[PDB]
Amino acid sequence: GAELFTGVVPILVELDGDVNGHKFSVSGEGEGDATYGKLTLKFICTTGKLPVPWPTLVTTFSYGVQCFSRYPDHMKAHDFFKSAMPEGYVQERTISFKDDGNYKTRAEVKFEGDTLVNRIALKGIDFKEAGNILGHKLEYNYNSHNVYITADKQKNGIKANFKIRHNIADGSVQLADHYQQNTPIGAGPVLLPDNHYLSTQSALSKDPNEKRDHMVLLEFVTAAGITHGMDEAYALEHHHHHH
Ligand SMILES: [Ca+2]
Ligand SMILES: [Ca+2]
Ligand SMILES: [Ca+2]
Ligand SMILES: [Ca+2]
Ligand SMILES: [Ca+2]
Ligand SMILES: [Cu+2]
Repeated sequence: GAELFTGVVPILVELDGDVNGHKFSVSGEGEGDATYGKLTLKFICTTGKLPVPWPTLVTTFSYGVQCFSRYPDHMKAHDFFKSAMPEGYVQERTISFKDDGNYKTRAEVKFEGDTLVNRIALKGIDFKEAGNILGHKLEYNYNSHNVYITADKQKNGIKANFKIRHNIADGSVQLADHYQQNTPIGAGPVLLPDNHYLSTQSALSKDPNEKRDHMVLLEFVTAAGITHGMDEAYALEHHHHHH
């Protein structure tokens, strides 16, 4: 499945959401370049004004297509996400906003022809109408995060739990605790990984010529946490080691 990702792959993202009865839809288009761990995506709220802050949806849309992560060669044996392709994987999360509501997301990530599709349903409940989310108190920016991946042998898939921190307008932070589970759609074999993490950097921007409510996302994702043999083979002073 890795061979499906050596070039630039078109991406489509479709989301329907209901957060405290505020219904919305988003369509995204992008390009994924796993050779460089690189994603470029543009999301448009097709229903009008998005009723939650754009940053709160980044992981759902993208930490949404982790098949575009760069797994270094020495780690490619641990790449569940590409191994599940083209048939795809289910990705489910609960995202719990501290002192506020939660999103539950269910997505299917798979190829449709040459295009990698992420189809999502999102349900949000227990939000405070004047809290950081429904009150639009989150800054339009995004921090770097590590996503630790573990095998879920029972389900022939993977799991992850990680904390996203969203900068708030008053200078504080809104924690969004993520629990994630992924399971393969195909009946074919998949790679079950050793423990490792995805180091993810995300930059949000806008096209000044776009009048609709939208977000541009530029993201780089690299698998890490397992040290290549090179360091000991060549005595390279940059890894953790002892004398
Ligand atoms: Ca392009
Ligand atoms: Ca092992
Ligand atoms: Ca040394
Ligand atoms: Ca070293
Ligand atoms: Ca040590
Ligand atoms: Cu670590």
